[PDB]
Amino acid sequence: ENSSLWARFCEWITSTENRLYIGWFGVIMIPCLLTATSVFIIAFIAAPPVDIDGIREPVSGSLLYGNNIITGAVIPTSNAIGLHFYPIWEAASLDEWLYNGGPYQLIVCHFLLGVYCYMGREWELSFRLGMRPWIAVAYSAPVAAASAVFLVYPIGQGSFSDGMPLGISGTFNFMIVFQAEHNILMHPFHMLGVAGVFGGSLFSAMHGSLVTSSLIRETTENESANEGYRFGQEEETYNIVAAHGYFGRLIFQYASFNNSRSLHFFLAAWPVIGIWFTALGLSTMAFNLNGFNFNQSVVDSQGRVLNTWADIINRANLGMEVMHERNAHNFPLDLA
Amino acid sequence: LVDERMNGDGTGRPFGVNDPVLGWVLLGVFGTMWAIWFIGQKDLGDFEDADDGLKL
Amino acid sequence: IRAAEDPEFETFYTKNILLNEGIRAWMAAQDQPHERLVFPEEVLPRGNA
Amino acid sequence: ALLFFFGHIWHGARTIFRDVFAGIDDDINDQVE
Amino acid sequence: MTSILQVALLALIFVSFALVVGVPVVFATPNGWTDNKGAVFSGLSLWLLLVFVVGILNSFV
Amino acid sequence: MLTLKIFVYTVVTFFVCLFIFGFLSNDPARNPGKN
Amino acid sequence: GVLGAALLCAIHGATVENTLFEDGDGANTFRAFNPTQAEETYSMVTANRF
Amino acid sequence: MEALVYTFLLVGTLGIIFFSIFFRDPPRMI
Amino acid sequence: GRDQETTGFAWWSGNARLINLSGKLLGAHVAHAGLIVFWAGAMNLFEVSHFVPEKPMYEQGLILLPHIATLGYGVGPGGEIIDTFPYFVSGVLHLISSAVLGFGGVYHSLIGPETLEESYPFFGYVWKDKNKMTNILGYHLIMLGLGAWLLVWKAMYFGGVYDTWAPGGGDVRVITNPTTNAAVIFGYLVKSPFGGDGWICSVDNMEDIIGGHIWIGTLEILGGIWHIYTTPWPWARRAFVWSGEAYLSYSLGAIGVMGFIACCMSWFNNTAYPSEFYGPTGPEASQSQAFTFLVRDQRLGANVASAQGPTGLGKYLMRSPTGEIIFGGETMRFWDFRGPWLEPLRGPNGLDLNKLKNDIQPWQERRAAEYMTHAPLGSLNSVGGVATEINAVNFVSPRSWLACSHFCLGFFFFIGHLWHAGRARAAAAGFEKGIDRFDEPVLSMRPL
Amino acid sequence: KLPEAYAPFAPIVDVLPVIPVFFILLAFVWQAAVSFR
Amino acid sequence: LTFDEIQGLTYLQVKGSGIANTCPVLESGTTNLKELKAGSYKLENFCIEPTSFTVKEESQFKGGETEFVKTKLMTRLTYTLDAMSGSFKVGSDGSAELKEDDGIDYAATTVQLPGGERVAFLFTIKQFDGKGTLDGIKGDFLVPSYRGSSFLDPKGRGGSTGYDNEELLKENVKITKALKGSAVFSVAKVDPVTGEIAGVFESIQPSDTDLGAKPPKDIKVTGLWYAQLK
Amino acid sequence: MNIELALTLVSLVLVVSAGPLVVVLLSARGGNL
Ligand SMILES: CCCCCCCCCCCCCCCCCC(=O)OC[C@H](CO[C@@H]1O[C@H](CO[C@H]2O[C@H](CO)[C@H](O)[C@H](O)[C@H]2O)[C@H](O)[C@H](O)[C@H]1O)OC(=O)CCCCCCCCCCCCCCCCC
Ligand code: CLA
Ligand code: CLA
Ligand code: CLA
Ligand SMILES: CCCCCCCCCCCCCCCC(=O)OC[C@H](CO[C@@H]1O[C@H](CS(=O)(=O)O)[C@@H](O)[C@H](O)[C@H]1O)OC(=O)CCCCCCCCCCCCCCC
Ligand SMILES: CC1=C(/C=C/C(C)=C/C=C/C(C)=C/C=C/C=C(C)/C=C/C=C(C)/C=C/C2=C(C)CCCC2(C)C)C(C)(C)CCC1
Ligand SMILES: CC1=C(/C=C/C(C)=C/C=C/C(C)=C/C=C/C=C(C)/C=C/C=C(C)/C=C/C2=C(C)CCCC2(C)C)C(C)(C)CCC1
Ligand SMILES: CC1=C(/C=C/C(C)=C/C=C/C(C)=C/C=C/C=C(C)/C=C/C=C(C)/C=C/C2=C(C)CCCC2(C)C)C(C)(C)CCC1
Ligand code: OEX
Ligand SMILES: [Cl-]
Ligand SMILES: [Fe+2]
Repeated sequence: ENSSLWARFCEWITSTENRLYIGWFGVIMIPCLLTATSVFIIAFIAAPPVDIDGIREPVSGSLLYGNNIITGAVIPTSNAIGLHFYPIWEAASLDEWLYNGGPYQLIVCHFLLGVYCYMGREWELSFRLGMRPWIAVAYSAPVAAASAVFLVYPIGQGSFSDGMPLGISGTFNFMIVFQAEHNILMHPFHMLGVAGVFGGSLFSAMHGSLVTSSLIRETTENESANEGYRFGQEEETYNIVAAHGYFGRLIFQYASFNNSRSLHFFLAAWPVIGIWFTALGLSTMAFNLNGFNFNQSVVDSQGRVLNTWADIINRANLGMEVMHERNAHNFPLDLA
Repeated sequence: LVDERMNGDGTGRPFGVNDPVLGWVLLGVFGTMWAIWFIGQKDLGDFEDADDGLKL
Repeated sequence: IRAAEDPEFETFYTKNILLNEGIRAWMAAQDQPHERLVFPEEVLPRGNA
Repeated sequence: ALLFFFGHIWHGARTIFRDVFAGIDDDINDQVE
Repeated sequence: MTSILQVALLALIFVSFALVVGVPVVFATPNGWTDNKGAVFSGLSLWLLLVFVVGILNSFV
Repeated sequence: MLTLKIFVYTVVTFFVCLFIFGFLSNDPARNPGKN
Repeated sequence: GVLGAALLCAIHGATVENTLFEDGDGANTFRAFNPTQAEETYSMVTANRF
Repeated sequence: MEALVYTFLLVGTLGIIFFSIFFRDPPRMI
Repeated sequence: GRDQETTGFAWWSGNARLINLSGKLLGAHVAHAGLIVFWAGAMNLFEVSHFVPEKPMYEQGLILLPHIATLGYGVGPGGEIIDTFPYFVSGVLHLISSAVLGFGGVYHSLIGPETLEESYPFFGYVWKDKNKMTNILGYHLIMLGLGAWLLVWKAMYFGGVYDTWAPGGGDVRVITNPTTNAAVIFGYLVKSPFGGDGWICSVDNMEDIIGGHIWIGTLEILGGIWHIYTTPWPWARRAFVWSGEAYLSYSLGAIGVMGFIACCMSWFNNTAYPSEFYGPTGPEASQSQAFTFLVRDQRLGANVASAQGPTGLGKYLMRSPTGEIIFGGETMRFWDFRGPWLEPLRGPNGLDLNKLKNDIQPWQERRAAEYMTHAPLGSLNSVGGVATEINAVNFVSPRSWLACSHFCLGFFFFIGHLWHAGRARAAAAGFEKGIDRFDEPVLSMRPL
Repeated sequence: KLPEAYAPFAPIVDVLPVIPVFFILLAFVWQAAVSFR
Repeated sequence: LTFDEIQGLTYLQVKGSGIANTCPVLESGTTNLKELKAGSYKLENFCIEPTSFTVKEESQFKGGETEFVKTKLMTRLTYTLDAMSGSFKVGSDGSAELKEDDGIDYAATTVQLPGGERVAFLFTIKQFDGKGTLDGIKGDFLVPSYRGSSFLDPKGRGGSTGYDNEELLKENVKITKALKGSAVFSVAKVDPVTGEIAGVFESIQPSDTDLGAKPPKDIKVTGLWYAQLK
Repeated sequence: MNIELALTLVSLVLVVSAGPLVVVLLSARGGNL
């Protein structure tokens, strides 16, 4: 028509008729995730071993170097680099990039930029369909959690080596070293997040049971119960008064939601608020505000010290403090 | 001088540019995308008006 | 086996086996008091400083 | 054995609730207090 | 001039505790502002009186 | 490596400018709502 | 199982809450639910296409 | 040997994820 | 007050009832502006009341006094304290002045006119009136531009501020020559934020910190007049949403980013947050360890250059990946540090061997021995060691309270951004209440 | 510490920081007084 | 740069540029060895700077003719010795010697061969004393142990610290003895007035032994060097 | 038991009492809150 080249282009990005919606976050999400995906696969398979700690003992992380799926990892950037922006072109040779912890910092910068914008297009499509916009808020609870383990925690420590590796056994070392230095289990933000998922799983097992247990009889018994629902129907597929009536007898009548719109808000609000504190937990633990510490706290008269369980957890932490980075510490404090 | 490299990580050069071809790359790509947007502004509505936004 | 014969090879897995040794050889003095065991400060594994 | 504990529940719950296995009936709103 | 200041400053807290409590009661009563209009002006100005009075003799202490 | 650094700057500032000049192009009227 | 069920508690609680049907006129959208109503309260078609 | 057996099962899972998006059973209304 | 059945807003979303009520809303901000000043006065007098002026200021759990002390009130050379009467005045000044804001917050919220539109025409505003918003914007740019000049005038005429880079321990300095070069000032803004560059935390002298405020003082007065005499252009009409909640969420996007910067600046910058007052930084306390434990070999005489470590890297001094003489150990990650107790020990090639063995002042080790002990890593009940440290001392740095609080405060405002900027975009379009159930869009689209 | 003409008022000033927390608690008290209308 | 071209720079004007990894080059001086002054002169600021690391590799190919292969450096800029100092005695006919004792006389360096695999060493010329004419200062120096004695493996073994477990080669041999290398100098240009002389060197040393777990390798080093006299 | 710790807690009673006292005095007298 009389439309420009640009208007032809903007009526394609914001077109909802596409199989996967792009939108304007997706024009910079899609080339960042396909960057970060395609480099994650290669370094998980063919990365040469990385000096993680700067002491020139390279750690293996590739499947081609005698690892399996569980011990495979993408090894973090070396301790000598620290927080210096280390792209591919600052290295002289390409193998100097790989040995120093190259593809960790390439992935994380494209990953975190990708998931900030995957949250963006969850808003953007919801504006293109007339939906209410707050699904993008609920995706910020993992985005707050993933920003902390990759970016907010290496800032407070000063190096990308202390961030979390991209591996299954790589994660498990990061959980151990963290609690040895910061005692995460004795921090009320990790206590909220633990209740965020034990409550979150309970509120899914309980809600999903009662909707299944109040289904209306529409099929036979040889046919599955999922055939009673036909897609896009108007009438309700389960009795709601019967499930409040059941759950009202179960504990007491005031302990239930009869308003199903107030119910589904509670299912959204409980884990999302819970993950927000355990995302802010290690965000504050990144700036060295560890947790509780009740060592040598219960004492009697005559100046003696009684053990508690907190002194037992001390012995676990003290056994891991003196073992992580085994050839690094030249000095009797772990300030770094 | 075993190897030749950038030597440009701790320098604090603005926008990371050190060769002036990068400034023309930063600016010449910007002006071209602006030029296509400015031409195609004819289709995006003409809000030369007192108050014509997505108001409430 | 591969980490037994070569002091150059490691992973995070072999870094986790050392940390499990740090939990066992340290807290089990007080955790299992029925075992009546005591440790010299040289028999427990450490790094340095 | 600990898996067969789940089998005892499922077939135990199938015999007692046999009449409403295919989903509950239309009107069960008698139970409102 | 210490004890001159301390009696004046105990006097301030008694007036402020009146003005913290009574002044929202003056507003949120029906027609309470048209009635006690000059009444609050006495209590407000006496607050402004003492705060300079306490303020001036700090040079003398 | 300079040949690679001049290529990333062309790539990034292409997609960054599709972003900035994309939201300016009357995005708040690209909605299914009616008035 | 734990982290997967925590994710289904957060999506289904938010997909329902953002695909609701306009049935009241106050913006407090919890007021507009007679629990004995025959029709559903959100749009399963729209939530599918999102 | 197992380093190529692992990579078969990784890209095998990514195979289904391609087929589960674009060749899915299309949901039909009403 | 009001009710729910006339506005559709419950008791908990109740402050949203006074969107269209101009006058009540004015009392709502004034009353809240009282509480910020009231917290400023009360917490200042509280911290003066528990202040021992012989111990260091950062040891006693203090955050508002080093803000006043950075300006140079009652302080002398090396970070000492002369007199604590000016710290008493500002706590008194804010606390009395809060009651003046307190009375205006009570007044307009109760008795003053709830819509000041037709009675007071200069103050009345409709949220879609764009010229009126750019006025109310442009007035406050002056009030926030003039406030930038007060720091400039106090650093150039009224005694100056605490310049921690002065020779022989920092003290109060009148900055006579502010660096106002635009290439120097704007070099910080377009600098990368990564390590060694440090976007705006790396401003290292007092010559620039007040040098920059001459720009932002001038621009916010030049920009404030610009928005008074102009309306937004038609591309800005095609770009933004023009409601009441939309203006809020624009702000919440800004001060979410403000929190993350003050999160980082109080953790890294020992120039605007001097280490004598706020305590040492994390990078400063770690680099203080290897320096003080290099004095602990000079008393024994072993060669610090030839001290090879267990990995063959250098126990005390090693080489940077850009080739500079730095410290060693696990503190190699902090080699980007600069500090006034250590910068007189550096030459061209980093720190000099010949200078470190001979040219150590006695006060430099004395300061670098407090900074080994008072490292900022602590606990939550204020124990103050590593997590494997027993209940002995009672210390955790104000840098660790400011970086943790202003991260979380500056985080939820970004969640505050994504709430309101979605809602204001939805409610301007029409479908904030939900799907229509009669003419809805998804039933009018093609499949797949 | 406080000045010496002000030192008998140290017990009152140790309450003053907690006061703004009591304003958000007042707003729930007032909404219970109107019984959440 | 020269010496006072470097010395005019501040710390901010050099940080991150790699200028501090270099030794000062000299422009003013005598090219044909005029001076021949004798006696004692303080060998000061003796810093060297290498150019090319090539290793005597026992060849992949079966032919028994060894060679030296070009390498890719894996460490970034940690290879320059600096601030070594001592005395530079000079005679009359041309006999001279140098003895250094302090400063950064060792620097660790890993490097990579084609085929993928790697090889490390610490680049040192410590306690080196060569005599002779001003073209050959050929002599010998020691190479310390690469790792320390307290170095731990990934399995908690080592000589100074560590538990144990045919495999007695991997724990009972944790050596901390020092081998010996060979270093050749050459003086190229002499300044008579300011007291600063340059030159070309060539040094050779063993690589590393994994505390006695593989036979080591030997590495050729080229490059330039520098030395003041006052 | 100090005279300082006591008068501090006397000071806290008076302020906490002053909160609902504004609510009580308008719930009885005025009726406009
Ligand atoms: C080390 C250093 C590195 C440096 C890197 C460089 C970084 C640069 C950062 C710049 C960041 C700015 C980004 C925001 C720009 C916003 C532009 C805008 O909102 O723009 C909105 C306005 C809209 O303008 C209006 O557009 C209108 C369009 O009307 C048309 O459309 C109307 C309806 O749409 C009617 O139909 C009407 O009939 C029809 O004519 C009219 O033309 C008006 O007269 C006109 O005022 O545009 C304008 O004013 C734009 C005014 C400013 C333009 C700036 C251009 C700068 C170019 C620099 C040199 C580039 C060289 C390029 C070479 C290319 C080839 C190699
Ligand atoms: C600091 C926070 C703050 C502020 C300034 C306001 C302010 C306001 N709110 Mg909001 N509100 C808040 C928090 C806040 N609210 C919170 C946290 C909630 C959730 C519980 C609500 C829920 C809410 C609802 C549901 C409603 C309001 C309404 C109002 C307005 C009128 C209230 C009224 O009629 O007074 C009458 C109240 C009283 C007479 C009680 C006494 C109040 C006095 C002022 C306390 C005095 C404090 C202090 C001691 C005074 C010192 C003295 C001073 C002179 C020195 C007012 C502008 C109403 C509205 O929409 O207005 C149109 C309304 O319906 N608010
Ligand atoms: C500049 C700040 C600001 C301003 C002026 C507003 C203004 C408004 N918001 Mg928004 N909001 C903000 C920040 C802000 N918001 C932030 C940061 C968030 C993210 C948490 C939100 C999330 C939010 C939601 C989810 C909603 C609003 C709503 C509203 C409206 C009424 C608020 C009300 O009645 O609450 C009355 C106050 C209360 C009921 C008090 C409850 C708060 C509890 C006690 C939590 C506090 C715990 C503790 C103090 C936290 C300590 C800090 C710690 C984390 C470090 C009003 C337009 C409502 C609305 O209608 O939208 C238009 C609404 O539903 N806001
Ligand atoms: C915080 C205060 C504030 C606020 C809220 C606003 C808000 C607004 N301004 Mg105002 N303005 C302000 C301060 C403020 N301004 C000041 C201080 C100045 C003086 C410089 C101006 C000058 C100004 C002009 C001249 C105009 C506005 C306009 C606008 C409107 C649209 C802005 C826009 O599209 O941004 C979106 C942001 C962008 C499109 C990109 C901006 C990024 C800039 C260019 C920063 C890059 C600078 C960089 C660091 C320098 C590189 C140096 C290097 C070469 C070494 C909006 C209502 C416009 C308007 O509507 O007219 C009334 C308009 O024409 N403002
Ligand atoms: C990154 C990639 C890495 C490698 C990938 C390896 C993948 C391995 C796993 C493959 C999983 C296949 C599961 C079953 C798929 C299915 O049921 O599709 C059903 C669809 C139905 O589509 C139907 O097509 C119909 C049109 S028509 O009738 O077919 O013309 C249409 O009516 C209908 O709506 C539509 O649904 O069948 C097809 O149309 C395409 C044929 C699919 C069968 C071939 C799959 C196997 C070959 C894969 C490639 C080689 C791999 C080597 C090993 C086999
Ligand atoms: C609207 C409203 C609201 C709010 C309110 C407010 C917020 C208010 C505020 C108010 C304020 C904000 C007030 C303030 C006040 C203050 C004052 C009143 C002060 C006083 C002071 C004094 C008295 C001092 C004293 C002293 C001195 C002189 C010095 C030292 C010593 C002493 C301490 C003694 C609410 C929420 C409830 C809701 C409803 C309505
Ligand atoms: C004082 C100081 C200083 C200075 C400072 C300054 C000077 C600053 C400035 C600053 C500035 C000057 C800034 C700016 C910024 C900007 C921005 C931040 C922008 C933003 C943008 C936006 C937000 C946009 C958006 C959009 C898009 C994207 C598209 C469409 C839509 C819209 C439009 C919305 C210094 C450093 C020296 C020192 C320190 C202190
Ligand atoms: C400055 C000053 C002053 C003033 C002060 C003030 C201004 C105060 C205020 C105060 C206040 C204003 C307070 C308030 C209070 C309140 C409260 C403390 C409450 C509480 C409550 C509770 C805790 C409970 C709650 C609840 C309810 C009721 C319902 C819902 C649920 C619950 C249970 C949660 C004076 C004059 C004294 C003098 C001195 C200085
Ligand atoms: O990097 Mn991963 O973990 Ca933060 O502490 Mn020192 O450095 Mn290392 O050790 Mn402990
Ligand atoms: Cl260390
Ligand atoms: Fe549900």
